[PDB]
Amino acid sequence: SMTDQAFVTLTTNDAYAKGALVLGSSLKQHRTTRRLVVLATPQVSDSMRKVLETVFDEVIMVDVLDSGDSAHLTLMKRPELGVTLTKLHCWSLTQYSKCVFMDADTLVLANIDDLFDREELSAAPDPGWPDCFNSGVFVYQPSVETYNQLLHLASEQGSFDGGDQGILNTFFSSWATTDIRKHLPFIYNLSSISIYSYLPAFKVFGASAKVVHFLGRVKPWNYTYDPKTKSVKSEAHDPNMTHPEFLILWWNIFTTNVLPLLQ
Amino acid sequence: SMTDQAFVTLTTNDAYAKGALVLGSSLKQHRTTRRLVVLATPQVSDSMRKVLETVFDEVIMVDVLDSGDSAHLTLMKRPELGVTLTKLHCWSLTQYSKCVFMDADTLVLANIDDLFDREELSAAPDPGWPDCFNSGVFVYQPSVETYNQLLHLASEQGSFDGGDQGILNTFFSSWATTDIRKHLPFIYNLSSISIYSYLPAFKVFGASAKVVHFLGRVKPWNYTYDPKTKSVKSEAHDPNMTHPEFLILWWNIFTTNVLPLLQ
Ligand SMILES: *[C@H]1O[C@H](CO)[C@@H](O[C@H]2O[C@H](CO)[C@@H](O[C@H]3O[C@H](CO)[C@@H](O[C@H]4O[C@H](CO)[C@@H](O)[C@H](O)[C@H]4O)[C@H](O)[C@H]3O)[C@H](O)[C@H]2O)[C@H](O)[C@H]1O
Ligand SMILES: *[C@H]1O[C@H](CO)[C@@H](O[C@H]2O[C@H](CO)[C@@H](O[C@H]3O[C@H](CO)[C@@H](O[C@H]4O[C@H](CO)[C@@H](O)[C@H](O)[C@H]4O)[C@H](O)[C@H]3O)[C@H](O)[C@H]2O)[C@H](O)[C@H]1O
Ligand SMILES: O=c1ccn([C@@H]2O[C@H](COP(=O)(O)OP(=O)(O)O)[C@@H](O)[C@H]2O)c(=O)[nH]1
Ligand SMILES: O=c1ccn([C@@H]2O[C@H](COP(=O)(O)OP(=O)(O)O)[C@@H](O)[C@H]2O)c(=O)[nH]1
Ligand SMILES: [Mn+2]
Ligand SMILES: [Mn+2]
Repeated sequence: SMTDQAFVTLTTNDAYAKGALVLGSSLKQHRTTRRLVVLATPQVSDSMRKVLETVFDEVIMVDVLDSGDSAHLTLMKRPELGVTLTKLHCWSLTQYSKCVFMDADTLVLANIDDLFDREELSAAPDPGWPDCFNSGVFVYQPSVETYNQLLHLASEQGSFDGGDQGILNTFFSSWATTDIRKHLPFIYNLSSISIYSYLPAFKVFGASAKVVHFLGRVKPWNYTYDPKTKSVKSEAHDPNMTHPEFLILWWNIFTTNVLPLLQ
Repeated sequence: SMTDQAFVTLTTNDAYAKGALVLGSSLKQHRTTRRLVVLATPQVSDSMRKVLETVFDEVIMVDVLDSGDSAHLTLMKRPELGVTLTKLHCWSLTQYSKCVFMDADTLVLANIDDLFDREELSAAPDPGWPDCFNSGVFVYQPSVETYNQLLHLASEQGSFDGGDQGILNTFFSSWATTDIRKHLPFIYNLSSISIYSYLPAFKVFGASAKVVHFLGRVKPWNYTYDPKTKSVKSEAHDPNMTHPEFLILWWNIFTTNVLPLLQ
């Protein structure tokens, strides 16, 4: 139990808000004892903000922070991710002593309140460059000092990837080489890249997954789902469908717990 | 150092021998002070063994160890990797107190003799599942005990991937959670996936690469190289041509340093 600790997510629009709602629903499903917070920006509709208030204990309105870094963003073919600097506001939440930030395209599969035993900055490795942590799940300590240091670093130097992950890795640069306890097990941030790349590892380690991360351009809410049979249509060359269990769980939670609040 | 430590590689045939020759040449180029050893099996031709003897300090003939694990191997679409259990013979080399095993599809870009400061088992994370180490570059201590333990585990339980990496990760299972000094920086084993997946990270960290690993089915020696222009032909869908400088370096060393030894 912890009144002064929270899970925190971010949505800048109504599309990612569907993700945030499924994430928050999943944290409730697995009996979290912590608070649930969502950072939301003005593009989130008034009606959607009210729906977010049913799942989250706090809906906190913040300003969009945008890197404007088209060079690095287009490099990744993710031109829309400049607005992920808005994550930095999570450090302003000094009403909490410790928080876990989770991307709105994540989904909880088991209680993960034991993340609160960790200290800032604890994160899992990124499969794309595993000496960087993935910033979709991380344990941090709100601080007006750290907040301002990060804003300043972002303003002066920007981010090596145009989003929050580059700047967070640069700021928390000791991660790869210092304090193995700050390496969250990969099962706390299992990104589908690893769901499909080294299938033997998934086969032996994947059932222990605590959090799945639907990293990449096509998000769960972009699929066509049939609730009668519980199937999605898959583009003839779609990776996420290696182990579609996770996407179907996303859609079952959305269909049962969230969609009826929206339409 | 001089006499009692070694880099060790493996080739079961004359194709991967071209890899071992380029690797060994690269280790000499960057002025290693350690011994160079290659494990070779009977499929390696007599003429190729003689060429290997011009680059390596010793060619050690060993028996092929084959998992026969079609199920796990076909699952990775690498049905030929059952013979990678032959790597386990590296622990039999008790003429050395400490060694670095390197896959025959690796290439050294800088002196990496400081690896001998590390202790068994030190290895870099695997991008496919980064709580596993990649077994293409690892620091180990030869031991008749460890050798026999590994052979026995392979005989009785096999490997989760049908190759050496699964069994090595299973045996050395503390790697992800214990002793951060046994995490080699990813620059000591910079593999394919990561050269093309998270391009911004390569752009800021890739210049520091010490070892490139041509992981995957298409090996450098399977490309068609034109020495006049210094280009390769690529199949229109080849991700590893995003940053082709490593492949061309491989071919430059092959063409300039290895080819004269094959006369
Ligand atoms: C298999 O599927 C995937 C998705 O189509 C493909 O993977 C490629 O595309 C991903 C980008 O969509 C790459 O992931 C890298 O880049 C991401 C950002 O674009 C990283 O995401 C992280 O960083 C952002 C921005 O700073 C943060 O806001 C996020 O919270 C955080 O997750 C990701 O870590 C990084 O690895 C991937 O490398 C590409 O390979 C692949 O092509 C398909 O075959
Ligand atoms: C981009 O190209 C890459 C090629 O690198 C594609 O990657 C896929 O295919 C790889 C295998 O060819 C996958 O790598 C995984 O499996 C390898 C074995 O097949 C692993 O290699 C390691 O294990 C072997 C066997 O035990 C050892 O002998 C080796 O020394 C060791 O390197 C590798 O670690 C593991 O990640 C990759 O994950 C696949 O995604 C990719 O599809 C293209 O898009
Ligand atoms: O237009 C956007 C893009 C991103 N996000 C937030 O930023 C996070 C990181 O982006 P995303 O998960 O798309 O990046 P990926 O993990 O695919 O690299 C999302 O999960 C959301 O919380 C957002 O609110 N609006
Ligand atoms: O037919 C083979 C296949 C593999 N190897 C050896 O085993 C290593 C691992 O195989 P590979 O590098 O092809 O696996 P990858 O790194 O691509 O997954 C090689 O580098 C070689 O040293 C070999 O000698 N003969
Ligand atoms: Mn994400
Ligand atoms: Mn290899």
